[PDB]
Amino acid sequence: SYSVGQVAGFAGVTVRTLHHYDDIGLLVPSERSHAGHRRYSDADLDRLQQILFYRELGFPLDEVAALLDDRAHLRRQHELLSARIGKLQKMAAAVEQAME
Amino acid sequence: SYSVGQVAGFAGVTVRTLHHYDDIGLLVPSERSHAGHRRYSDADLDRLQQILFYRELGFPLDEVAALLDDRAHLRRQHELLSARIGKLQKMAAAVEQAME
DNA sequence: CTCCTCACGTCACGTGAGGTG
DNA sequence: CTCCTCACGTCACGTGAGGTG
Repeated sequence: SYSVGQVAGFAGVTVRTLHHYDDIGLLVPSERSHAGHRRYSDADLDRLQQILFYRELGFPLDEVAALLDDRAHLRRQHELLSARIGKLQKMAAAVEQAME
Repeated sequence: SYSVGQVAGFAGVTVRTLHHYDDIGLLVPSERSHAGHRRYSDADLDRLQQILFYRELGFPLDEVAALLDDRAHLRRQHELLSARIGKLQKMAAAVEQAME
């Protein structure tokens, strides 16, 4: 089980992000301490990677919730990255013609 | 000279975006009609492409203003796209190992 | 030092509210 | 039908405000 600081450090997100996702009901710690400090599990870490993945490809957090709550995500994750790589490649292609 | 509708259609941005960038002082029409309707020039269209470019690579609009107001942007624009293509390629690489 | 909960601020707009030729 | 200016709403948080072991 991991603290907000730990997970902030592992995922590379601010603690506030980890509070927000909790308040939203997108990512909710398994339990909290006798004091009330959050405890994230490995399940929660796996989950956070997925969240952060879809986030980086611009999915709004309502949709990210939906996507994640409907086993081969990997298929669509590959397709999205390929779409996006190709898009930038076309942009970068446009840059190279400008440089000529 | 072009209306907000026209430019909205050319750039593929909402009219509200074109109002916001005006209010911010990021993109300000050359003049307005006897009625007060905005008039964007070709200079303004060129400019909007740059804005929208840096926007897509996640630059906040204050920084986008700064970048654009300091002739070979193309150098840095290529470097950014290459960084980003490589990043996704690494992500997509991680996907392919997951699929094994 | 990191943990907390309120709670108001922010950035990039969205979305009507009511009025113009 | 698109143009307008206020002006309040929104999403994804940021950033103190004051209190805990």
